[PDB]
Amino acid sequence: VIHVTKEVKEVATLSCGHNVSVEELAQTRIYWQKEKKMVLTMMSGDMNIWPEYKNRTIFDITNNLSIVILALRPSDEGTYECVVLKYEKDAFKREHLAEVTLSVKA
Amino acid sequence: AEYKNTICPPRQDYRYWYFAAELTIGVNYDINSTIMGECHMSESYIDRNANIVLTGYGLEINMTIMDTDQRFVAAAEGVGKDNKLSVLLFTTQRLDKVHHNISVTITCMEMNCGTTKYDSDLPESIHHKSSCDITINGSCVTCVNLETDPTKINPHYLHPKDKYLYRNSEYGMRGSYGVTFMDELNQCFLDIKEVSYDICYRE
Amino acid sequence: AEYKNTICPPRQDYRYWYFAAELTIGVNYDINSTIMGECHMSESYIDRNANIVLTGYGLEINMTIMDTDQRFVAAAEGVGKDNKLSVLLFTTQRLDKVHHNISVTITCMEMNCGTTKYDSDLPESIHHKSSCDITINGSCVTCVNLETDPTKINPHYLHPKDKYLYRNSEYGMRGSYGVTFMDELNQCFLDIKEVSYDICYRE
Repeated sequence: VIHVTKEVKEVATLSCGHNVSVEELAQTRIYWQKEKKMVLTMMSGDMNIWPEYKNRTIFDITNNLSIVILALRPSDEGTYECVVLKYEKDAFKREHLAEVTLSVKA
Repeated sequence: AEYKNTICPPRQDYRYWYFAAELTIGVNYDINSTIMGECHMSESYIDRNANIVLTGYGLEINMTIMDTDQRFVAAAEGVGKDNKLSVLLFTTQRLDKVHHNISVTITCMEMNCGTTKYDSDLPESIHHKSSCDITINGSCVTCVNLETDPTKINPHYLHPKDKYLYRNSEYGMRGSYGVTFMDELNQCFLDIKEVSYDICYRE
Repeated sequence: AEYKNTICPPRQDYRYWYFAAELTIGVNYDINSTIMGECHMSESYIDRNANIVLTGYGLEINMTIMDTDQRFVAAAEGVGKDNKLSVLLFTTQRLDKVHHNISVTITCMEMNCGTTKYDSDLPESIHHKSSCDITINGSCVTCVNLETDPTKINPHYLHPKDKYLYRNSEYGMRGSYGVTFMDELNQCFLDIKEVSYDICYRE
């Protein structure tokens, strides 16, 4: 679902669209970003959420590496991209890229 | 006697360009700014294979598209911050809507020269319907990013005066390949509007 | 198929210079000041040996680095006080952190010519991990001092406009060889910021 539209204050769900077994998360880095403003990082099990989204961000690995933002705000409208990288021998290889756009009606 | 589209004949000056792909290479030696006349390019459409070789800024880039009706017509190079090199590639029009396998070979010629440091296959991230055979000869590259059929990128910058320029607008034709050799994130992105580009010289 | 660094391919005009060494030679005949076009240089990377021959100011200097992955790319000469001649040598980048044996032959061409006045092996003073085979044909040299991988010396002086210049910052790679033929102290030092250097012409 490239385009998702939710009303203000509702629950926003964005699916990275890729399923990764819990076994390989150590050899995987997952980045959710929004127009080159980092949102969430899962570097080899070490997580990190930026201040703009630390309070209202839930990351679900099982559900297609999806994220949930509660209490949608008018300034959160934009395009979000999910990138998954696998640690191959002496390199980090991008194994999936997904782009999703969220619009807020007010 | 059934109709089928075919590639346009060769010429000397192609006035119709298509934004085929965008390549950003990050290097661990110093490149300062764009230099006029630095880049030199050669091209060949043999069989249904298209091949471009570019020399400049201490790198040789050999890019091939496999089983294609396109032909390479132009390339431009530019340099941005943090030793980033951007290569814009322009082919003839795209006839069929099918992803093609790519082969990229990057060789270092001025700094950190060596033998084959990397050789692998990169899946197409968005659709997983193609692949890029990446080969790197040297210890000079830190990241490679390949965008086939760019959409967001605006190739009009210094739009050449006498030519026509076309760009993809569908999200289903996008393709994104990439590898990063550094512990940090890929960070192989760079803004197009902050790069000063120069057309490569055919020879 | 194990990766190993290799020397960069030859070119016509190099742009990435490395401050290989500094050589100071004091003479007992008169030299006034620098002359634009006095020095002429020749270079050869044969086997793993690098060789440079410089002709100017009444001297011929034949310097050789043995079993190295470097190549000589440039040299500059300048005339200081009390008939002191300074030679700045620039090679390609350094790959391994190993001290290389050096050979230096100084021949007089205009004053105090002769046969082989000196032939000896100077130890590396700081670390004693290399040696310099010094040969002197003539009676014109009072002192000689070779500084390999200088740190304190600043090679930026008239930094060439279109090049890049690198230098060693580690004390562990410094090397200092020297011989004085006069009853006084070596006194072969000369300040860099008081010598009007000029680039030797390749031929």
